[PDB]
Order: sequence, then structure tokens, then C-alpha cells
Amino acid sequence: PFDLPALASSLADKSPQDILKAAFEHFGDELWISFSGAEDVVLVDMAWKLNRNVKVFSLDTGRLHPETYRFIDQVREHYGIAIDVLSPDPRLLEPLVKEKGLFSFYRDGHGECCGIRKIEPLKRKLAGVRAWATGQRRDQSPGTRSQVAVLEIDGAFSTPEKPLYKFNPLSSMTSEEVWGYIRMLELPYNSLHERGYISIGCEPCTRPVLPNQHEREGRWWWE
Amino acid sequence: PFDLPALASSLADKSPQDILKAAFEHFGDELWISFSGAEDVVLVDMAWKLNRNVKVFSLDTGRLHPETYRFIDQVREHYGIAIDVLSPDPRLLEPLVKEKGLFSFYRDGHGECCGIRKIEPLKRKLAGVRAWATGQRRDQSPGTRSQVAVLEIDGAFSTPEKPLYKFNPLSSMTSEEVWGYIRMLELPYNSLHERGYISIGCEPCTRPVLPNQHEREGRWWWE
Amino acid sequence: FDLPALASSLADKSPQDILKAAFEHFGDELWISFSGAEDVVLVDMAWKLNRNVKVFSLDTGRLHPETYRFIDQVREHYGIAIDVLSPDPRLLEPLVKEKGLFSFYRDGHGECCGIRKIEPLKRKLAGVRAWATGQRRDQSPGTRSQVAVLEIDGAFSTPEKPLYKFNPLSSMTSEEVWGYIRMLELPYNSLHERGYISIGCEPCTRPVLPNQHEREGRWWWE
Amino acid sequence: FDLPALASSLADKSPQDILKAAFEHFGDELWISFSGAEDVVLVDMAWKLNRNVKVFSLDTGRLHPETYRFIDQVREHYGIAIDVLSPDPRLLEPLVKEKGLFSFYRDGHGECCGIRKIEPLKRKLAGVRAWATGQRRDQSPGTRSQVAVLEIDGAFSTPEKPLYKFNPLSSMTSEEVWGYIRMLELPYNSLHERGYISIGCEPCTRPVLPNQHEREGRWWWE
Ligand SMILES: Nc1ncnc2c1ncn2[C@@H]1O[C@H](COP(=O)(O)OS(=O)(=O)O)[C@@H](O)[C@H]1O
Ligand SMILES: Nc1ncnc2c1ncn2[C@@H]1O[C@H](COP(=O)(O)OS(=O)(=O)O)[C@@H](O)[C@H]1O
Ligand code: SF4
Ligand code: SF4
Ligand code: SF4
Ligand code: SF4
Repeated sequence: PFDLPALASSLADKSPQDILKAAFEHFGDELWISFSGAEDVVLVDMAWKLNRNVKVFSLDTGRLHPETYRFIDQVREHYGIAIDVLSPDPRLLEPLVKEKGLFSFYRDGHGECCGIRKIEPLKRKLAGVRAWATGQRRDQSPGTRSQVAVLEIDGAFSTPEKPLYKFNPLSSMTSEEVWGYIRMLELPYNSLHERGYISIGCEPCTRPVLPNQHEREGRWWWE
Repeated sequence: PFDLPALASSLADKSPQDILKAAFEHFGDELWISFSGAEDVVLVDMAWKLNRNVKVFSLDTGRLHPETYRFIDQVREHYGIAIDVLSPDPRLLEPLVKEKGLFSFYRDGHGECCGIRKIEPLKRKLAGVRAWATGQRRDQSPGTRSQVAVLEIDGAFSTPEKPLYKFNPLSSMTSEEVWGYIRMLELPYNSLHERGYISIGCEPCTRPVLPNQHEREGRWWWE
Repeated sequence: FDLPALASSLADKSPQDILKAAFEHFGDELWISFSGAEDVVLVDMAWKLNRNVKVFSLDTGRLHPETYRFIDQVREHYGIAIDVLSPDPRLLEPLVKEKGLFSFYRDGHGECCGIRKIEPLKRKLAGVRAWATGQRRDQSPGTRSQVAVLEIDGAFSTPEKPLYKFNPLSSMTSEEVWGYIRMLELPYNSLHERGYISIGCEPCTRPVLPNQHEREGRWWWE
Repeated sequence: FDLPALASSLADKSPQDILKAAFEHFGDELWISFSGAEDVVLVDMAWKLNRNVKVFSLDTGRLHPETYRFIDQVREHYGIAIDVLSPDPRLLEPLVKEKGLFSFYRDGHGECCGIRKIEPLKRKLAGVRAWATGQRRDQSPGTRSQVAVLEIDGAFSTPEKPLYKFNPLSSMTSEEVWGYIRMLELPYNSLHERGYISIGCEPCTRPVLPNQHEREGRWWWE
């Protein structure tokens, strides 16, 4: 049924689980959960607790850590969730590698490669979608402040014609809270977290951070 | 120009470099070199030394050791070869992972996954191809004897209509000789060779092997 | 000198100021204990106040190879002939004979540390007037006891013959320690890039998960 | 007993037959040297001939953590109270003081090894009638001196007071060693699964490439 963006104002401070219920209400089993094989496993845990038939997809860029592959499959055989593992389109990837190597992002910035292995296939998925949710968090951002809202129009894949709504349940959640959650209920997590990795991306563009170092500095550090 | 399969009887004992000259003679810049990011790097060195314009491709199953990606790119920047890195077809892969996970080969045998990530895209390549060479070696096989000939008709992708010739330069070259070669001319080699790896496949289906243990036992060991 | 006077004045002063106090009163006889971890900050600060700063490390013979490498790197870097002390085979041998090499897993680190660290420490400190350590209040979840920037070492000194102990970094925080490390581009243990915050011996230390307290990475089974 | 006679008779016999010989003449006074590597074969064989088999290991204090775990795993497995010996701080401390922790990189493993292995070895063997090692002709690229299955230990015994040394695996080859290991499912160092064939201290050992000789992974810089 119809609604207004004022809902996004209503769910501003509501707990993540409640924000999820909201989404599950309006969009039912049509809500897709974006799972990156990282601490966002919490979003998968909450979502799955509310809905045992929750739909979730992971963007396999073909360059994920072997640890991340093992984990995604783990969350799969743990919650009984046939995850949608999306791969890149060769006709897009192949030419890129061909003239630029398998590490162009080091000299051309991560933009291009991401766009082909991550962004493009994501766009393709969200097409036949009404709304989806990601575990993005306010605090996992440098500190430019809190830019993420719990509910908003997907300003990247949305069109006045075919609008796409996006939920960010873990927006107001802190890293410490995320880990308390995962540790408390003993959720499975990426092995990389026991090696100095807070923020997890693709193997070649992600590195561990030092004690007290912000998690974002473990991503595209050369940039 | 035309030739007879007696040539395959001729090159039998000749050195790999000769077999490559022979190959380059008949098929020229059209002869493709299959590069797996492993000790077959020797083939690349030999072919490239003869033909600085040598064409080469590698099948990126989307599940290679990060060590492998870094190597393939090294050979690329080391020799000055715009290698062709081939990726799997989403429309073929995605469905497999959806209902079986990312480690099905552990219980269903490796055949199916290899078929989609490795074999299929290999076929799509050898299409517009007259002949190609791989670094397959006799001794790199368990011991069911020497089954590889230096030259033969591709018994997997060749057809009476459109034939495909395949060379195996390193056929008669022993492991010791392959490494004596690489170490001698100081070629670059996969970092994994320093961690116990002799034979290198994808990350999930490859494990290092013990002292004296055969190099084939580090591949699909569960089968 | 005046223990109570100094213990008070120094209380809220900077680590550098505490070290200036220590060197001023004990000079080239103030020993700096270096465990091959974040306390490198202590070594650095002390080294800048006194190039000749005596320093020593307890080699329990079970440290992470990364720690052996780091300690030496510090040695070479600042040009400090660190005194790397080892266990007494006459004490360690019988312990390993009977209980093996990982007894501390079932008996608690008490015994082993007693023989590999403490006893060799006692011998060293025994012929010393004063020493310092990188112990920070910050390192324990602030329990019943806190670190004194200056104090009488109750553990290794007789009422009649006292030993003084300085903990300059007492009030410095983890974040401040690392900011210092990173800002001044100091050299640090490699383990710190693999999830290790606190750094003990290889068998009794483990990296910690994000946000997990650093002390939760030492003798975790206890 | 008859050294020359026995050295000859044993020459071509099996490793077990050589251990049987050693035990028969020295019983519970024959020490088996275990370094935490493939020599586990020697331990397994000797253990099966004599459960009470004395066994010792030289803890240079710089061994691989994996080696520490393995040595203890063997201990626990066969139920052997292995004698893990350590260096003499009165000798090591001053070496590390002056030269640091990696002097061997620039002076050659001589001096260090001399203090962390040899010196403590001598002491041990000083009150021993005979011992045995896992040394094999196979381990060195067949140089000027080979391994006698039995011999006088000229290195550690005075002409008047001799010491006898047995090398049961003298003639056993790497390939055979591992077949034995894998066949009887013996426990082995983890570093074997990481490219290590020969295994010494962490800083002086390194894995070898395929077909590269195992000795090339020890003191490679020399
Ligand atoms: N490759 C991916 N596959 C699935 N979900 C993803 C992927 N990347 C990001 N996400 C979503 O976005 C959040 C993590 O985003 P990031 O990985 O932090 O974005 S990134 O651009 O920096 O890589 C998670 O809460 C997750 O739901
Ligand atoms: N995925 C691949 N991409 C490119 N070349 C390959 C690939 N796999 C095998 N080859 C070629 O075949 C040889 C290695 O074959 P293998 O990897 O040993 O075959 S396999 O069946 O075990 O995977 C090398 O000399 C190499 O040229
Ligand atoms: S994170 Fe790096 S490897 Fe991954 S998609 Fe972006 S550019 Fe490519
Ligand atoms: S080696 Fe394993 S991971 Fe790679 S293609 Fe074959 S089945 Fe799949
Ligand atoms: S920390 Fe562990 S290994 Fe090190 S001295 Fe203490 S008990 Fe022994
Ligand atoms: S092998 Fe290296 S570290 Fe070990 S005793 Fe010898 S020189 Fe020292």
C-alpha cells in the first residue's frame, strides 16, 4: 500500500529490528538484503529472525578474500538461506583486465573496477526490485558526520519512473554495538576479523588497520 | 600451409623451444598460449622469447589464490604481454551457486564447477582459434604413465568440420627441469611455490603437499 | 630523594616530564623495561631525553618471532645496546621436563611466567636503583588497582633496601600511544598489523576482534 | 663393547636393527636427540623398541612456535618426558648484548649456534655413555664426510673417556622417511605442510622451492 517519506522520519531512531519490520511490512518477501560477507552479517541475522524466507544477495566481484567466500557460504548453510551470489559480466570485465591488468585500481583509483565487478551487476539486480536494505552504518564513515538515513529513495538506481526505496537498518548502530551483538548471540563472522580487519572489502583493495586506527583507512588507502 | 599428423611424431623428442618454433611456423601469431599462473610460466618465457608478440590467455575462475592474480599480472608487466584474462558466464555460474553454494565441488566432485568457471569459457575461446599450447607435463601426472604427446588434435574442442590442434611443449620436461629453468634464468614464479605448493589450481581446490608427496595430491584431494 | 613528594607532584604531569624527573634523580642508572610492544613509546621518549638510556627486555624464550625482530629493530634504530635477559635453565628445564611446554594452558601462566619472566627480572632489578615500564591504567579494564606514575616497587625491594618504579605512560591512553607512534612514525611490532594490541609470548597471546578489550587477548583461557 | 666390530656389522642393517643394537649395549642410558623435525621417525622407532627411551631436545630459545607445539605433541603422544634444554644466560646474554639478536646474519651461525645449541649439548652429553641422532647421508648434498651408523663422538668425548654416537637413519632417505611418517600416520611438524623440509631455528630456516635441495633452506645467506 501507499505511504509517504515521512515514514523515514518516523523510523529515524527506531531500533534496526523495528526498521526491518517496517520494510518487511510494506514490501514483504520482496525486500532484498544486501550481504557483503562482513559485520553486516548482523543485518542478515535480524532480517532472517523476522523473516525465515528473507531474500538476500551478495556481490561476488571475483576478487573476494578466500575467507569471505567461506563466510558467505557459512551464513548460507547456517541460516538455511540460498543466497544470490552475483558475478560480473565478462563482456565488461574482460576488456578492462585486457588493457589494464588485474590491479588497475592502484593507479586509476577504485572507481572503474568497482563499477564493473560491483556496481554494474548491482544495478542489474535492483532493477527487478522495489526496495532493498544494506547494513551501512553512520560511524563506519570517516567522520564527515552522519550522512545515512534509515529510509530513503535510492538516489543512485532510482528513477521518477521506477522508484527504488532503500533501508539502512544499522545506520544508527555503532561498531562496538555491532560486535557486541554478533559476539553475544554467537553469530558466525568473517575469519578476517580475527586478523586485524574491521572493514572488509575485496582482497586487493582491503588491508587491516592498526590499534585505534579508523576502519575506513583499511579501504582504498592509496587513494 | 597444410601438414600431416606425422609432424607430431617428428617433434616428439625435440626440445620444447623447437616445438614452439614448429608451432609458430605453421600457426604464427595465431597460436595461443594457455597460462595458468603456475610453473607453466616456463612456457610463456619460451614462447615469448621466440615471439615477442605471442598471444596468451588465462582462465580466471573467479576463485584463484590472490597469489595467483598478483603473479599473472606480474608476468603481464614483466614480459609486456597484454594477457587475456577470461571470466565465467554469470548466466551459467549464478544459478549453480544459488542452489549449491560456493563449495559444491567438495561433495559433488569438481567436474561441475570446473565445467562452468573453467571449461566452458575455455571452449568459447578456442572457438576462433586454429591451435593452442599448454604447459601440461608428463611427470606432472600421478603415474598412469606418459599420456601427453607434444602435438595432437584437441580431443575435446576439435570437430571434423572445424579442427583444433594443440601443442604440449613441456610434455617431456620434468619438474626438476622446469624449476632448474625458472630458477636459472631467474623468471618470476607464483609466491605459493615458497609455501609448499607445486601444482596450483583454484584456491578452494588446491592445497600444498608434503615432502616427497606427489604434486597431483594437492589437487581435489577429497576425490 | 623524596618519594611521597615526587609521587604527588608528578601524578598529573606528562610522561616526558615524569621521565625528566626520573633521569634527573637517577641518571644513567634508571633502567627502562621494554617488552617489544607499544611501550616502544616509552623507549622513544626516554631515548630522546637521554641517548644513553639503559634498556632491557625479558626474553622468555617464547616470544613471537615478530617480537624478536621488533626488539632488534628498536635496538638498531635508536642505537641502543638493549640487554636481552633469559631464563635460568636450572629453573626452566625441570619445569618443562615434568609439565612439558604448554603447562600454562592447564595450570595458568603463574608458574611459567614465574620462571621465565619474574625470576630473571628479580635478578636484574636486584642491582638497580630505579626502573620504568610502559604500564598504563588503560591496559586493564580499570580494576581494583591503578598505575602510579611513581611508587616503591613492593615486588622486588626489601623495606630496608627500596627500589623505585616509574610508570610514565601511566595516564597515556591506547589511542594516544598509537597517535604518538603513527605521528612520529615510530617503529612497531608487526603483530600490531594482524589484530594484536596487547603483546605477550606467542603461546599466551592472541589477536582480539574489533572492539574487544585488549586484555582479553592474554591468557584468555584463565 | 667392540666399537670397530659393531660399526662394521651394523653398517648395512636397518635403522631398527641399529637401534636394537644400541639399546642392547646401553639400555636405559642411550639418549635420543630430537630436533622437532623429520627425526620424529627416530623417536617413533626407538620408542617402539623401548618405551622408556630417554629423549632430549635443544631449545635454542629461537625455535619455530610450530616446533614448540610439535615437540610437545610428540611428548604427549608417545608419553615421553622429553628433556627440553635451554641456553646458559651467562653466555647468551653477553652475546645478544653486544651483537644483538641476529648476529648470525652477519657473522655466520657459528657463534650463536655455539652458545644456544653446542654449549648446552656438550653439557648434556658430558654425562652420557651414548646417544643417537636422525642425521642422514641424504640430508647433505653428499659432501666430503658421510654419516656412520655408529661412531666415536670425537666432538664431545676425550680420548680417554669416549662417547658413542648412533645415526640409525644414516642410510634412510627423505622419501622413505616420509613414507614411514605417512604410512604409520606419525605426527609431524606443521612447517612440513608449508614448504619446509629441513627445520632449524625460525630465523635461520626457510622453506625451499620445488626440487630445490633441502639444505638450501638453512643459513642460505652463508
Ligand atoms: N559486494 C557486496 N555484496 C553485497 N552487499 C554489499 C557489497 N558491498 C557492499 N554491500 C552492502 O553495503 C554495506 C557495506 O558497504 P561497503 O562494503 O562498506 O561499501 S564499500 O563501497 O565501502 O565497499 C553492507 O551493509 C552491505 O549490505
Ligand atoms: N585456468 C587456466 N587458465 C589458463 N591456462 C590453464 C588453466 N588451467 C590449466 N591451464 C594450462 O594447463 C596447464 C596446467 O594444467 P592444470 O591446471 O594442471 O590442469 S588441471 O586440470 O589441473 O586444472 C598449464 O601448463 C597451463 O598452460
Ligand atoms: S574493491 Fe578493488 S577489487 Fe574490488 S571491485 Fe572495487 S576496484 Fe575492484
Ligand atoms: S578448481 Fe575447484 S574452484 Fe576452481 S573451477 Fe574447478 S571446482 Fe571450481
Ligand atoms: S606468557 Fe605464557 S609462555 Fe610466556 S612466560 Fe608466561 S606462561 Fe610462559
Ligand atoms: S640456528 Fe640461527 S638462531 Fe638457531 S642457534 Fe643457530 S645461529 Fe642461533
